[PDB]
Amino acid sequence: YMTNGIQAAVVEWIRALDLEIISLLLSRAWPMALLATSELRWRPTVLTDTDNVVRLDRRQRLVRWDRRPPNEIFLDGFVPIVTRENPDWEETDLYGFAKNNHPSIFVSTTKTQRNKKKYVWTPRNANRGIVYQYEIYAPGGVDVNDSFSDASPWPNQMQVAFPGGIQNIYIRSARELHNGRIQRIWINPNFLDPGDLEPIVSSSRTPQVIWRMNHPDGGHRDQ
Repeated sequence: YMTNGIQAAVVEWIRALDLEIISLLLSRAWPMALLATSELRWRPTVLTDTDNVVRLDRRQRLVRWDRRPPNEIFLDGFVPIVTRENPDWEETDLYGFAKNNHPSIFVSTTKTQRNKKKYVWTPRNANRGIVYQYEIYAPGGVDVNDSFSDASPWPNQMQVAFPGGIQNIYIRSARELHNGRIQRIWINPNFLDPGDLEPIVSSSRTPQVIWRMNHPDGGHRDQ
């Protein structure tokens, strides 16, 4: 089937390689028992979404929780922890990433659960300190649950992994939370709109702010 693969990547050496090579890096360390039952399932260009409706990959609403603020994220996109050109096998393994979440070439996102009124998997510390819920509409990436099926280590995470990261043009918005209380909804002016998306989730009380580089209110973070 057809996939946009690593189109969203920000790390240039990952963009440079053929998809077969990146596929090998993701699966080379899988044990034989896993290889027998699992396939590396890149999100297809046309996929089945969480409400069982068929949509383009770029219309599946993904979410990433991150403590880095808009002045970093809308500037750089999501850059993975490991960017170096010759990473260890532990840093490229999808199965170990899904299992352990150790430093890697991947940026994690979670699927909006449209069957449960747009619920998203939420990390336990999301209501502590300054946390951003970034909204993502990206091409490609790897579907973790589809790849591992019953062997998926934490299927509740509804995880889509992006080896080499996610470009800023695929991040639409961000909800800024201060100890779980929303402060601002950030709008990314450089978002490449695929069309037919639902409006950004909004209340009349919360201010919507269009981001710019070095926004005076756009660097709030933990320290």
